[PDB]
Amino acid sequence: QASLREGAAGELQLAGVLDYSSGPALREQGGRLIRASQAAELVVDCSAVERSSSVGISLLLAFIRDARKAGKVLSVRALPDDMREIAKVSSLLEILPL
Amino acid sequence: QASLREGAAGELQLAGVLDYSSGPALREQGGRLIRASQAAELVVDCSAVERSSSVGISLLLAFIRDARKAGKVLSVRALPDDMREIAKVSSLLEILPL
Amino acid sequence: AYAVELKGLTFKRGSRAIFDNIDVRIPRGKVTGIMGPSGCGKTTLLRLIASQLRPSKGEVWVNGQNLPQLSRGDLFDMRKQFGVLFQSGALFTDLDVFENVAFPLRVHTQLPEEMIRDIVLMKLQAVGLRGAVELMPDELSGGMKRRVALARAIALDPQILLYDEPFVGQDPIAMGVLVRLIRLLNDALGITSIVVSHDLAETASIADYIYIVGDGRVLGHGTPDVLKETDDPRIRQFVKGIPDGPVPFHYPARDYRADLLG
Amino acid sequence: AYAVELKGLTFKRGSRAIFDNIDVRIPRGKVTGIMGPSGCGKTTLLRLIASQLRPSKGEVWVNGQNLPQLSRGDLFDMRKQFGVLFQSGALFTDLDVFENVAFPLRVHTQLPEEMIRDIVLMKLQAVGLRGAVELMPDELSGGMKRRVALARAIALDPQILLYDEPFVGQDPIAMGVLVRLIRLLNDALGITSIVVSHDLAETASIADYIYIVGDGRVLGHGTPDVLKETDDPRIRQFVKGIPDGPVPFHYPARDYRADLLG
Amino acid sequence: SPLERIRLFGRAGLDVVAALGRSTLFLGHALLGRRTPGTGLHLLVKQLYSVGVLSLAIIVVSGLFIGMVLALQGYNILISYGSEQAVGQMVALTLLRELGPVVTGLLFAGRAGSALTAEIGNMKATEQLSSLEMIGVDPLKYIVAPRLWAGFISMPLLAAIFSVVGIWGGAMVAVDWLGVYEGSFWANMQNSVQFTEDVLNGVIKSIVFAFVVTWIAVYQGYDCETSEGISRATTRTVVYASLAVLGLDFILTALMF
Amino acid sequence: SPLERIRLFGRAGLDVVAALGRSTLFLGHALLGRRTPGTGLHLLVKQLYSVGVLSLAIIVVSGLFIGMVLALQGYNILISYGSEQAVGQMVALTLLRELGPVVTGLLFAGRAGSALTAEIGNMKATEQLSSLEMIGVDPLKYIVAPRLWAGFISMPLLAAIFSVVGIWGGAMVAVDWLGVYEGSFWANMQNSVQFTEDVLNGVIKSIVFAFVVTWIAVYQGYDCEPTSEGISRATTRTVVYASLAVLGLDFILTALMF
Ligand SMILES: CCCCCCCCCCCCCCCC(=O)OC[C@H](COP(=O)(O)O)OC(=O)CCCCCCCCCCCCCCC
Ligand SMILES: CCCCCCCCCCCCCCCC(=O)OC[C@H](COP(=O)(O)O)OC(=O)CCCCCCCCCCCCCCC
Repeated sequence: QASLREGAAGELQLAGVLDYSSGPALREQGGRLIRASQAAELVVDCSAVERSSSVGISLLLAFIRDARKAGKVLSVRALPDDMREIAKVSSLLEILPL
Repeated sequence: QASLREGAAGELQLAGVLDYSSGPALREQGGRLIRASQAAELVVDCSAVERSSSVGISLLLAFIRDARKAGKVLSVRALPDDMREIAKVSSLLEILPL
Repeated sequence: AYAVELKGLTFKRGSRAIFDNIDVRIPRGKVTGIMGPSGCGKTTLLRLIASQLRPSKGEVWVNGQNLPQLSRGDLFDMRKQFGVLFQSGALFTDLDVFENVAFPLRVHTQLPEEMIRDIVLMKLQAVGLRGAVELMPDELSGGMKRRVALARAIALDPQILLYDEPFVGQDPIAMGVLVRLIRLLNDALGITSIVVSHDLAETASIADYIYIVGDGRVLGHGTPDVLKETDDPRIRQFVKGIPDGPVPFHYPARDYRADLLG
Repeated sequence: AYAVELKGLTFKRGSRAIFDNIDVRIPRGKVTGIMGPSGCGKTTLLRLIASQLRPSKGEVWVNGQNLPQLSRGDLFDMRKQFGVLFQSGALFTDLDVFENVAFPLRVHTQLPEEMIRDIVLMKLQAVGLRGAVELMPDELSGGMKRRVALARAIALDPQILLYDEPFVGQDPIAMGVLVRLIRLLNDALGITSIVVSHDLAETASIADYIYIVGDGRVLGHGTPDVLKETDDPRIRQFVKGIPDGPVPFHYPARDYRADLLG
Repeated sequence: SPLERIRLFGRAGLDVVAALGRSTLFLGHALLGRRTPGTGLHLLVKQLYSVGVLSLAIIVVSGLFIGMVLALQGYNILISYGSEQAVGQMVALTLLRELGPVVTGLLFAGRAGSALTAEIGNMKATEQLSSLEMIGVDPLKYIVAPRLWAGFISMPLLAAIFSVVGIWGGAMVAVDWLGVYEGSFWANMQNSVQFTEDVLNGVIKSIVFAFVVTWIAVYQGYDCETSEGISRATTRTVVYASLAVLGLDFILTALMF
Repeated sequence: SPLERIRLFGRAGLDVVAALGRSTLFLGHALLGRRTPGTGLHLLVKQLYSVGVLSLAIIVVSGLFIGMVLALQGYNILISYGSEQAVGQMVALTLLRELGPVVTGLLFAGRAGSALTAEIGNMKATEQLSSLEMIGVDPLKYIVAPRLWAGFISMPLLAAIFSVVGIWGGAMVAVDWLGVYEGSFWANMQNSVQFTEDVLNGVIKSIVFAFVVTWIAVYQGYDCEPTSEGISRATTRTVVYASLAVLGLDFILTALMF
């Protein structure tokens, strides 16, 4: 359903539906195959994200737990308001930086 | 403790505190002894009742079950306040002839 | 002048300090209440003033002579003064409803088995359950299984009576009759009542001198409306919803960043 | 449209007629609440919309298509749409808290074990009970043994989630935190919530379109205010105390004068 | 952690040796404390109906089945010894000397060693017992003392009925389908049974783990916590009572072969 | 009413066969229905620990006790005849073909015949067994199927362990407490048991109960009415019915092979 492109050299973009099915596949194809480049300060722009849920939050959340491992830093920009709600529900407000 | 007298002419008196102690004593001493010697209209008067519990009402309700066996009609006069309340809770106000 | 006076009671169960130096006075004729958070020992403070449990130190003063300083043959006579209505009924599954309600009478009193029927009935027509005088507590519905227990309690015509969690977990059409009965018994008969339940709204609606118990000590006491604006942090957290306050809403986790990122 | 619709539904247990031609229409996004007297089987209406019990006849439009007319290959996928919350938690005693909240993830979804950890933690966080991610359900007090079950429910982000008498039998604190949690859930996530609890005094606050269920049929429906003045005898007897009414207060005794004398 | 596991094992070892103490004090308070105001013989009769008369349909059929098993087996192991007539002196020895009295323990402690602890634990959980002290009646001598007296005087009768039905079943199957001469069967049986060393021995052997089965069936229910507490206490009493049937069987038969 | 008394008796009698049919339907749906998502072998392992390994102490102490009882009893009975040197044949014959599986039935149906019923009963009555249907995991193939498969393959092993410990603890009293020739004990033992006629016979007799004890110990727990008393009554119905089934099916399975 969703895809991960434009990475390994800068801004890494997201696709629309981050459901439970597209969870592990997107994670794997983004977890290392994109992050391991060590190119610059990665920006993950979730612009064209139509629908998502907590699986998407953990996806964005697993996205950083390896940057913390790989030394580089990344932050999310244009976080969609639905995932904004899913995060605001839990005490997670600034644990995910933006 | 208790007492019971004034038979064969109505005006069936009753003494003070009627508890579990004075229950069966008065119950028997009025059940058959007094009841036999009686004539019609059987006025029972619990005037000098210092205090009484529901055993007192049961006793006053033991005078009705045998008056129906004895045939003599009966009614209760000078009913106290405590017995009044113990009756009002069980709503057997009409059950006791006044 | 008060019905139940607790002079410096203290209770511990295996060095637990379930109650430390508590001193509560219950006013005669007034339907008081006691309550508190989950597990503050209200149930124990009940069995304590009823001499089902022995106070480690202190004394429960009831209607004059204090209970735990008497002979068995005397405390047994004092048992005529108070009954107890436990939630979930506490009905004797062996005996039918009639013998069930007559049980406290067949113990303290040797009365004619024809006179006991009158007391049972008049004490069951009051609580309403004069019909199923022959059913078994196994068959009584979960609702009326408690009103017959109340009938058993008000047998012997006690002077005080205790209520363990009466209006908790029942439809309002049954909690309605139960609270009406708890207020009627106090008003009509003029007998003390000690409601022990954490149904805040209802207890505050019925109780006269409500006390609150928390984690081993008396958390103040007074009339209901007074405790609604006492501003005691724990008490104002209790008597309102206000999920967070002195009692922590969160569990002692390690760190929201650590447990998630490491 | 609507979340749950039961057009012309009924159900019986060995010719007992638990529900006869009943009908309920649940609005998506709002916290509807059904309730009724002791023994109307509200919980039985709960499990119907959850496809735990098969309806005798009717159809249950849950989030669109009806449930009892689906293959298991699609009903099992529709199970992802809704959770539940039974009182006393209904926690798996075999699994500690972490697996207890990860269980719905370890069934419908095949996610990397580390993603399950992040999801469960961010879920146990919202429900507060995050610290005891390694405790066992027997170690958890009855107050927090329910919030962890709620966390299990809200896993997978269900679009609707039922509640089986959540706030019944707990202090005003552990009930306040739970009602705050269901409020935060429905309001923020924008997910339906069907509070099936006979305790009206508390539900009337958190009810948007509260229903009533009794004697096996839909006993009116509306917002809490319009049911406080419903003018329906049985329903006005329910929504307030008023012990005696269409539901009796006494038992069908033969006669008081009969039993007392003869 | 090893040290904490050893601490917990020592704690359990102190508990079990303290539980026996608490159980003995409870039995003492139950059997000869005082005369409670509400007691009588009607309680003993009622609990004798729940303990014994309801446990008749289990041990009678058990006696029948184990009797035909004992006969149909010994005859097979004796068909090669030539003494197929000693079957009588077997189904009246094994089913009397050891297996008949023991199986009545393993079974009475399953029907009335478990139902007893459930009925006397659910009482503690539904507040029944705690609501008995407020009425003034001693719960031990009203609720548990009739259980003890209905277990003491109904397990020996159960064992006697079990042995009688087992002997008769072994007869019925030894004569009908096995064709053994009924005359020689009953003859050898009546001859080599030695009342004073087998019948009374089985009876005292049954009284021992009657006193010890009803004791730990009643106590384990007077000392349980909740439905999960009772659902575990009934398993605990079934296990402890089967263990105290077999162990007391060994200890007693060692004192009198 | 006497006529209504007979009505109630016939009602209970028909209820028994109705429940038996419901139980075999439940067993069918449990053993071979379908592979549910939550199912796995770890379930079987956990239950094998909850059913068998916890039931090892009871069955082993029982084996030792019942073995020394069997020996110390037969030695007395054989003393009068003079063939005491064959006591080893006796215990290995009774405690291996009749008293072994029967007592381990009466005992495995006591601990794991009541623990199982009370456990899955308390499951049913705390909605833990119903809340599994909402998640989609069929409870049969998750809650009871590992119980059934941990009763089928843990009662025969329990019976083998029980018979082994009973034989050894019979030797331990015939030899080092009553003084017979240990070599004679073991030798006369292994000449008159005929494995294919007694050992495998006892193993089959134990398997048949293993199937019929863990089936009426998990059904009676999946069928108890959901309360704190229905469960305390089911954990007695299951002990009664399982002891009765052990005894009856052992009678059958020994009349089928003497
Ligand atoms: C002719 C002589 C008369 C016979 C006299 C009868 C003796 C009575 C003794 C019975 C002891 C039981 C006390 C009550 C137990 C209780 O309720 O106490 C119950 C507690 C339970 O505590 P928990 O709460 O921790 O589970 O402990 C037990 O479970 C005890 C287990 C009972 C086992 C008894 C077996 C005794 C024989 C052992 C064999 C010895 C081995 C040697 C072999 C080489
Ligand atoms: C001389 C004639 C006398 C002989 C009589 C013969 C008796 C035969 C034995 C009886 C059986 C006892 C069972 C008691 C259970 C009960 O009553 O049943 C009672 C319960 C219902 O009772 P409730 O009312 O509590 O629901 O039913 C069940 O639990 C259902 C399961 C019972 C299983 C029956 C045994 C099945 C046999 C399978 C053998 C094949 C195995 C091979 C597989 C490899």
